[PDB]
Amino acid sequence: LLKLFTTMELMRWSTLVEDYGMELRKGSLESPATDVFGSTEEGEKRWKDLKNRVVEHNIRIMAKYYTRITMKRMAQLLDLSVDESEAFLSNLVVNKTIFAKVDRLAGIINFQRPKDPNNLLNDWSQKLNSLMSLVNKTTHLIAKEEMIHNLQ
Amino acid sequence: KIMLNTPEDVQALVSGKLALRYAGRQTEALKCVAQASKNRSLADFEKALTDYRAELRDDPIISTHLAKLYDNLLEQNLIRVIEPFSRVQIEHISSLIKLSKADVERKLSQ
Amino acid sequence: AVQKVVVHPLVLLSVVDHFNRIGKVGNQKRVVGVLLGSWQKKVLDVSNSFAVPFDEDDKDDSVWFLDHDYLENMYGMFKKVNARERIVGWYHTGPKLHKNDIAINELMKRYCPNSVLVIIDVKPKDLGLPTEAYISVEEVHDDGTPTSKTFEHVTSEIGAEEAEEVGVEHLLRDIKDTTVGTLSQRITNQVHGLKGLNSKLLDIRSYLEKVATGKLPINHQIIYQLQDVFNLLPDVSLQEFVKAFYLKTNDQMVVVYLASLIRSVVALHNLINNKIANRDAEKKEG
Amino acid sequence: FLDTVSTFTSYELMDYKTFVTYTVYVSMIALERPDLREKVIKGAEILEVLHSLPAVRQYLFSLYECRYSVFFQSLAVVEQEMKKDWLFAPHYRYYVREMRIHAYSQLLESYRSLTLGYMAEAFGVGVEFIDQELSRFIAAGRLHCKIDKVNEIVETNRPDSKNWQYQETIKKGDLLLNRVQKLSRVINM
Repeated sequence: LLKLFTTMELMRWSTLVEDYGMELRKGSLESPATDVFGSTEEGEKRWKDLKNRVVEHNIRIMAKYYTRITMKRMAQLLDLSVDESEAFLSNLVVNKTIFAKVDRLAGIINFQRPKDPNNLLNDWSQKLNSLMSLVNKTTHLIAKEEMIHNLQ
Repeated sequence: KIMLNTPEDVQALVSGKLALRYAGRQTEALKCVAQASKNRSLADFEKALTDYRAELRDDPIISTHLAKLYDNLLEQNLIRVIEPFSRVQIEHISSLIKLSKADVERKLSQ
Repeated sequence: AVQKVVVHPLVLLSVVDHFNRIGKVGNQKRVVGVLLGSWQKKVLDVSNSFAVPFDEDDKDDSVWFLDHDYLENMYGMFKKVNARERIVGWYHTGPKLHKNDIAINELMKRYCPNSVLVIIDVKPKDLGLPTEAYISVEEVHDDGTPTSKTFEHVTSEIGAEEAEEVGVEHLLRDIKDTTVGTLSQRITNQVHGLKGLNSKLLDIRSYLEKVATGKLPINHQIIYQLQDVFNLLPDVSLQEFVKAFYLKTNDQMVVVYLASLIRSVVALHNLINNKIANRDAEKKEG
Repeated sequence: FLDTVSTFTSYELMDYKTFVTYTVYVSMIALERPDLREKVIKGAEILEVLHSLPAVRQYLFSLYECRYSVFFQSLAVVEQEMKKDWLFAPHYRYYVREMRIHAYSQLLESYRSLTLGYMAEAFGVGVEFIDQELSRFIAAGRLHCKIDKVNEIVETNRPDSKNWQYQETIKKGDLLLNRVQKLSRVINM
């Protein structure tokens, strides 16, 4: 639950394979795991759509960061084929991936670098940066100027 | 009624015993059109325009409307797969529809 | 708790009265006045105030003289004539924050609610805003120092509601209103560099002095955020902002076309009347 | 010619079929695709009078369909019919060039880069002729930006929107500058 809470670090599910296996083996708690796998197809849909759900959720988490994870290398670190990653993109087109940038020559994707209208985006960033430097520069300047008065 | 994109009532009209006695080779092509509409397929609609063109050859002027439905589903597919792809291969995106780039390029550029 | 305060110029002109009723005695110390306001709403609004005889000692700083009967009588009569305003805090005219201000403010912390502190200058030579709202709240320090009274700067604005604007505007007859256009803009664009130059230049000298010649911890922790924010603009290469200069310069071109075209429209009546009036007045003069 | 609904066979000046045959040139050439789709394609008049001659339907659906392989094979009838007319002959040079540059701007509008294979197969003509065609239409035609042949591929940029959309007024700024110099010439005399 803590790994699924937030800031999901890219980890291998093989460590979770034995966790789920012993989750089916031990009967002290969470016993009805065989009842979760009761149906021949329902448990398979919950498992495939479960690993799919976390392999999409971690993409939704790393999509906030603009670090350019270079999903071409990520497909190599995840040890999976690029075809089911294109199917994952087929899940992203319904997952509202409209804010993205792809490349015809290479395979690197970009979740940022829009047309960047200078009257809205650079306007906003320059407003928060310049104004934040102005008022933040204003607070501790005279605040420290009042802190040095106690030395007399 | 198929121009307004409702194949369920088409199934309701071909499942009733009243209009079932007047069925024939004419309504089969309409069942393939409604099947391609509920399946959201394009090459299957071209198969309906290929095998049944010998009852689609005597089709009335509404053939232009049927071509408007074909080009409408084509427009939905184009705004479906191209919209998330800023820059992508023409064969990587045309391989899904397994159609040539001639008609697709002409309709797009048009 | 409180984000901003509103201080009317009536209390500062009452400090002008503090400097008027001295009587030429030779003391001119930090006369403490009882600040009044409206603590009901989240924003603080000072309407008026009064004073109390306050005298300190020459050598010992811990000497402070206040009065409870005068405060309850002036506040009682003032509440009898106007019950919409109550006690909030106090203020001193001294430019330096002395150590005894924790004991002076502590009395109005016990008897009165949380009092705000305002430091002003005895001589109106400071170009900056004379009013600084300092809230009297205790804050936890990360270094482990014991909890003590801390004066955090609260932003302040000098505004008048209905009448003081009219009275000030009539008594001055020299100040100008907003008057958007050439003069009110270009004056700010000329003297603004001195408005920041006297502040920064006046601050970083004693700052750099207290860097090497400083002890008695001055909260060096905030200096890391100081130089951090100062290093948050590491001389951008302006590469991405070129198109923004094309946008602002394109708006400049729009102002060029508006000025040239509109002034060219204004030249009509002048460059027509100059001829039709002169030649007709000349041909009809005699 | 928008009032063609009320027009009728006028044996005095020109027959109705001759009026349509004469307005199909100014309408077919002097109008773009939105103008045709709004005026004539939406109107039922050309839908009524297209059944008289099957050629006009070919010159309208082939031009609107951007099929040059049949439009150039059938364009000889427009060339021969364009001349040998009372009032329509001396202008035969303008309709040809204007229609060719209009079609080249039509195809070149939605196309940024163009290889010589798809172009030669689309137009059905040798590359040696389109070479001097576009070579003469860069300076003479003045339709788009400079063309390059470093890869033997028609590749244009057309930065005519962002900066040139604002630069469309600099001509009136310079002519207006000389006109206010004339305004300075009116001074004192």
